[PDB]
Amino acid sequence: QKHRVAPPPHVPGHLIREIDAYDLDGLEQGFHEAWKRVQQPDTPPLVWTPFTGGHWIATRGTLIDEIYRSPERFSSRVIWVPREAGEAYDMVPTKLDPPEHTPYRKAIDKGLNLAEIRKLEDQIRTIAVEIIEGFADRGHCEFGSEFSTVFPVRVFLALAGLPVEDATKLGLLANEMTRPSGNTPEEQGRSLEAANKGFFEYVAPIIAARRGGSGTDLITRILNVEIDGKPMPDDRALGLVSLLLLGGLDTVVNFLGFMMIYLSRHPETVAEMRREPLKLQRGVEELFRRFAVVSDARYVVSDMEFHGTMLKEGDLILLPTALHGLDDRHHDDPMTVDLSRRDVTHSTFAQGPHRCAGMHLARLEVTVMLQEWLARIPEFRLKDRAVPIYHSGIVAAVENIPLEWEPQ
Ligand code: HEM
Repeated sequence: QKHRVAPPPHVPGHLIREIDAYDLDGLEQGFHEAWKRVQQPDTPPLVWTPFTGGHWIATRGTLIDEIYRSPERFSSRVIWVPREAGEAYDMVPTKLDPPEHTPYRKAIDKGLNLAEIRKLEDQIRTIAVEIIEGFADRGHCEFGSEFSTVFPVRVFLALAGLPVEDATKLGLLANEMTRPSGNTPEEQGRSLEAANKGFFEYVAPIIAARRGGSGTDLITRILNVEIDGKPMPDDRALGLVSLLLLGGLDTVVNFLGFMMIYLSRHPETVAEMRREPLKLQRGVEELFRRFAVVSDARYVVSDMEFHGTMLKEGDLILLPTALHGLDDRHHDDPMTVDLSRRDVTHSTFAQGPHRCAGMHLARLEVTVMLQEWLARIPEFRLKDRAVPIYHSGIVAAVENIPLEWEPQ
């Protein structure tokens, strides 16, 4: 049964659209496909849904890009739907606007900048090879269980200096953060609250132990960057370390599944990447355009008109990131991966001051992944009549990806 909220007075009937971000109409065909159904040729730039507590949805890439780049009009005070979850959310620096955001982002950047992450290339590659060699000769694997959920998790826990055995409990907290359980705004609010507290509990002893440590992992590197000449307060550290873990695990895992489902159904494009290693390297950004995973929000700072639409202070606008990279007004044949596409403009990493601080790590993990996969498993397909299973929310997920090949 579907929970509806009545539209506020300022939302006119003709902008109402019944869209459930947590269970999209047509989701069984795919996350990307289901979002694309929302973006019809004449659909308004901003539509309002009575589901998930009532919120706007931006339906075109340029509104998405514009909103992300404008913190003074669209604040990060709430970035989750429903509002209750968004209000419970406590991660740093995603909850913050400039200028409070900016020293925390600087601290993160000491650990995650491109020069730093380039150093991690070989560790990443060793992890990739080891996993892949575990099944390359077998001629089949379940990609999700045996690769996508393993690789990025192992990479990050190693980088963060954390025991691999923590993967499960962290994954479950991640799921309740990004796809909270509940069929009502309040239930979802409560699921998020609980997962968030879970992350704070996990993270406090590491913070306590690693302050002034030690200690060369990602966590101690970032934690020990000063904020206005003194140590990071506890409240901020908990949100910051939790966000590192949340971004480090869930996103890449799921990106990988979407990407690999497409590749297994497109041998010609796999073969291009094989024949031309530079097409692969340069084509990774095209994959990020094509397999966005985040759909998150902003808070309308003041009453305003925006793209011909009346907005009220406190309105939430969901930004389905897939609707930028896949916008047919931004890219011709947007559903096709074209490794040679010159314009790959997307918001898979968002825009503005919050543009993904992990983007260099994400790009490197995917490029190493493809290089070592293709080196050992040059050809592959999705099992005959297999049906991947799809989940939507703030971060998209997929499951059940049986690949098959002829061992080389
Ligand atoms: C598939 C890969 C990834 C995607 C699609 C992705 C997406 C995003 C998006 C859309 C944001 C902006 C959220 C907002 O402000 O509304 C973000 C922020 C962030 N991401 Fe990523 N992310 C990915 C991988 C990573 C990784 C591996 C890390 C490493 C820990 C990471 C760390 C962060 C952090 C710390 C922020 C906060 C940035 C800030 O507030 O200044 N992300 N990410």
